[PDB]
Amino acid sequence: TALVCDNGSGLVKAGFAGDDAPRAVFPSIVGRPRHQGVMVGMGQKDSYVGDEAQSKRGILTLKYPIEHGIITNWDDMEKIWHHTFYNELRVAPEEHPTLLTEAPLNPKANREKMTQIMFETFNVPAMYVAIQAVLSLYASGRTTGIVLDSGDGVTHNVPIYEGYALPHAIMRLDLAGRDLTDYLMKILTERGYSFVTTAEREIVRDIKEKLCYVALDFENEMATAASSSSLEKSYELPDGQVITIGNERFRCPETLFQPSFIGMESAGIHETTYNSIMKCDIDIRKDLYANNVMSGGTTMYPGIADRMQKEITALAPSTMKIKIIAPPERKYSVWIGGSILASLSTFQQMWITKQEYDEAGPSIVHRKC
Amino acid sequence: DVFVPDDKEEFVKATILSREGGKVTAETEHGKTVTVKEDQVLQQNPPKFDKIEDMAMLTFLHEPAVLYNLKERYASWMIYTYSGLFCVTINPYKWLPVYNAEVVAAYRGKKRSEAPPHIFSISDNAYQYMLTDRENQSILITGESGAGKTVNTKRVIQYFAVIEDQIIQANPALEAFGNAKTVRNDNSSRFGKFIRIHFGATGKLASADIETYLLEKSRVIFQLKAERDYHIFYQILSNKKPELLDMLLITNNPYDYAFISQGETTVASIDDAEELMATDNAFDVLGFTTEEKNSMYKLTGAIMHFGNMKFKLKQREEQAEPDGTEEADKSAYLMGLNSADLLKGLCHPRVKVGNEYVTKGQNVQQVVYAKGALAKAVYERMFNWMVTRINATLETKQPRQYFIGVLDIAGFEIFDFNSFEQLCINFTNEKLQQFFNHHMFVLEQEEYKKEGIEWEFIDFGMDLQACIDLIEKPMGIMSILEEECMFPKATDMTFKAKLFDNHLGKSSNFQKPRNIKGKPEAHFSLIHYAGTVDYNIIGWLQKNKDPLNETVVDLYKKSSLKMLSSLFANSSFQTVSALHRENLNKLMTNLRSTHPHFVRCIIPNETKSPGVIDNPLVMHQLRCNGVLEGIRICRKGFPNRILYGDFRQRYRILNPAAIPEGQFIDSRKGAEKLLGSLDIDHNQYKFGHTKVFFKAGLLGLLEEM
Ligand SMILES: Nc1ncnc2c1ncn2[C@@H]1O[C@H](COP(=O)(O)OP(=O)(O)O)[C@@H](O)[C@H]1O
Ligand SMILES: [Mg+2]
Repeated sequence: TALVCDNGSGLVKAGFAGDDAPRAVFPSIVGRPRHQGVMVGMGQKDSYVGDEAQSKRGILTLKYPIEHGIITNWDDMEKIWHHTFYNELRVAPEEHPTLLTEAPLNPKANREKMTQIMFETFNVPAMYVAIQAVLSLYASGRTTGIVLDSGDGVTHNVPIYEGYALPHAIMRLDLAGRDLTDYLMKILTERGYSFVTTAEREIVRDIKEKLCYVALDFENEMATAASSSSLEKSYELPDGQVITIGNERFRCPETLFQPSFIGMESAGIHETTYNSIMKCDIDIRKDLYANNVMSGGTTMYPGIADRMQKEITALAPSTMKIKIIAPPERKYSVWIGGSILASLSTFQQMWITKQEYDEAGPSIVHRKC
Repeated sequence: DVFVPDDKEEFVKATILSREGGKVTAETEHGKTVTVKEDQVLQQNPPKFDKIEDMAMLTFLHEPAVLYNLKERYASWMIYTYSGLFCVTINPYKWLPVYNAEVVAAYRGKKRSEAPPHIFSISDNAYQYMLTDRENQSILITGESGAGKTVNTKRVIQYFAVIEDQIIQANPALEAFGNAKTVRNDNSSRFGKFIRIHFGATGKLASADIETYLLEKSRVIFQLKAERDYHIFYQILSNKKPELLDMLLITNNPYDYAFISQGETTVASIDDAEELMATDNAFDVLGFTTEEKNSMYKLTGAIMHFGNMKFKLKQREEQAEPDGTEEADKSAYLMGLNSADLLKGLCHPRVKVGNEYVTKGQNVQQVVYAKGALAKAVYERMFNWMVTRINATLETKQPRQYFIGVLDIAGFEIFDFNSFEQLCINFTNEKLQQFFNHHMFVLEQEEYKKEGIEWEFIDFGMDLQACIDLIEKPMGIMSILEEECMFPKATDMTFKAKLFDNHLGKSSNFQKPRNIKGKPEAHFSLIHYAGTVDYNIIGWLQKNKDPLNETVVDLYKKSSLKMLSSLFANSSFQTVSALHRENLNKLMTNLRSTHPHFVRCIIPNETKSPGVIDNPLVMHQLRCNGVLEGIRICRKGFPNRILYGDFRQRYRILNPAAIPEGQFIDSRKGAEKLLGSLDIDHNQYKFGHTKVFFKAGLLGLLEEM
């Protein structure tokens, strides 16, 4: 029973090998107080982590140490590691092999130093970082297809056929989950509300969590909700106010399907995944279209499966069956697959024991994965 | 002839064929032939040092020495044994000529090392000190009735009176309000009762007055679920003598009430069902009018009877209204005072100003705390007033001024799931050891001064001060609870967070345990000499919060004679910690103004088989009692009390010869060539007044050959 702990920027999720459900999951916020201490004897904590920190955002500043699949400001991410191991999952790492997760190709130096930091101080027995998509694949029991996890920090595609991780068509994209929230900030300024600070900026992803459904034929649905007041929806902040969101409701997620709104000049996800399809052989396209699997988070938006099916079948020749696999086990499929992989006995020989690292130097992760 | 760290006891006699590499081959006394680790293998003291009545003359002074010597001496059915200043007894239970009339007037001199080990001797030497220095003396009884002691000073006091029976008569009654069954070693009187017997300048007994010290005031409420409350509560419980219950309006069911229901109330080993007759009879024949006699029952019942009180949270507001008028009214009648004004004084206490307007304010939580505080205080003060009455029926009018006092204190406590109570009791128990260490250091200081060469490390008390500061010294530990109850929103976890912030690493005695196998998880640990302690601080903030509400106190005057009498005689919100610290300082002051001596008790086993040792227990008590700590003091230091002539006599194996018993290199001819025989370190011994102390241990090997 080793361990499995996701790295992804949004929600550091911790659990045990084999178990079908992460034992503890919490947002990866790291907080610091932004005001002087006034009631002597508080015994203030000098930093806060996770849902404890999220509890009292009122006097807190929020640093996400994980942006775009790059681990920045390593001090706080180490703090998150430390809080995870001891408080959430509650075992010393000294007696548990550990496995982490990592986006396709983020930088070179990232793993090459992260293995060191988590392998020298925490003094873990053994570790092996596994690229996200191949892990997502096992999680669903399909050993052939294209993965689109789009974990909040980064979105990417891989072609995987008959269990081969065909590298060169890996098509990464930085259309992250958080940036939908950030754009929603700018679109919500227009209806007259304002969300300047950081705490409210955290709230808005929550308000995004429920009220963002992507709709087919964006033009017609847009003019539809413009003409009729049918879908005018309401919601309340933990303030007392109630906020009325109009067509922003379905103008949020469509930044995914076209980035012209956010500005980035890189085609929407459907065109990228079709691209990565068309950058393989003329025989692998027979099956690839059939096993398309969503994964990660940021795809729990209702409808996105169907809209995706429409766009692809329009793009691909209308002689293939594009039936896409979108189980509702999403947002965790990363972790399920990770646990299953840690459960494979043949997998035991793979990862790196302390001896190899000590006698070989840090590069062992890249050299042996 | 060596010692082996065997699994069960780790301090038993061994037999080495040899030892090699790290793994000793040896045939053990505990079992069969085995192999064992070297480092903890210890060495047997020579026959001339071996089997000495004092545990201060055994070269390898280590713990195995005092262990096996006790095991053998009690195996030979000896009971009296000397261990440094401490005296050790086991008091077997099948009759032996132990209280023989020959010794009773016998040991009239022989200060401490001139007669066979015997404590009547040292008590009589205290009598002699009284004759000479005319100054008070103090008996230091370790261990409680749970340690099988009760039958020792009951005889020792008569012994001292020989050179009267009213003293015991208090015991049967005062036990009922003071004996409390615990998790381990049940049926222990947890209250301290210093007992002094007064002598005038003459020496004929004039009187003996008794004052209790540091009663466990928090036992009344929030007892541990596993344990049980004071014996008196279940005495009153049993239907036997139901007429007193008829006076007391109790329903005769333990689990009805809040305070009792925490207890187990079903202890098949010992219940006061028979004892209620004896306690009532003593409580009568000790000179009690029937009015005070049944009034005592009235107050004891009412202390239970509050447990039925129930309060509700007021609408759109904060203070508490009273619920359950009928039980409040039964209580009110029971103490006579009106119910309406009592509940009102609960819901709106008075706090003075430069002129005392009827100020007001409370909250439900505060009320539930405060009423319990009031109950605890009234019970404790009731108990002390009964002590006053016991003085009253024993009053004297002779000129009594010089007393030799026996004090009984709770023993050192280390067992499972120890909350605040254990911390308090352990601190109290160890302060007396601080007193002992300083005292023996003073005497040995002047003695070695007469032989003055150089002292190792003054003030043996530092060894304990290192943890005394941690427990008490401002912003230590005990102070943190005082501060934490005051601070708003008392939460249990924040307490430990503050402790870890403030005294981890900063204090070299405050650390954390790990995976205590089956006993529930303690939070923080301390390294005492006697044993590393482990506590979980759940409920501490509740335990020590106790606001002594005034308005009810002033309301109490217009009722039965007892309660006004009790509470008429006698502020930063006193909480058990502060009261406790102050009272302990009072006690140590009273011992500061006296002189000590030490009497201990040893339990053989739970099976109660007299005459035979059982190692699992005795090792724990000996380690806990601190006799091993005194042996530690002697071992690391000079204190090995040796005649210089004794050393010159015993050392002839290195002065090539065989014949002992004098007639070789004597006192005046040594420390010249002797250590040069086998090249022993210099200046570990000299003759100043021909009395020499030692760094002993080097003197075991040299006489085996
Ligand atoms: N109700 C919801 N509907 C849609 N998306 C959501 C909802 N709740 C959270 N999310 C998104 O899921 C993201 C988490 O995905 P990510 O962190 O990339 O994967 P992982 O948590 O496995 O690392 C969050 O950033 C958030 O934007
Ligand atoms: Mg995440």
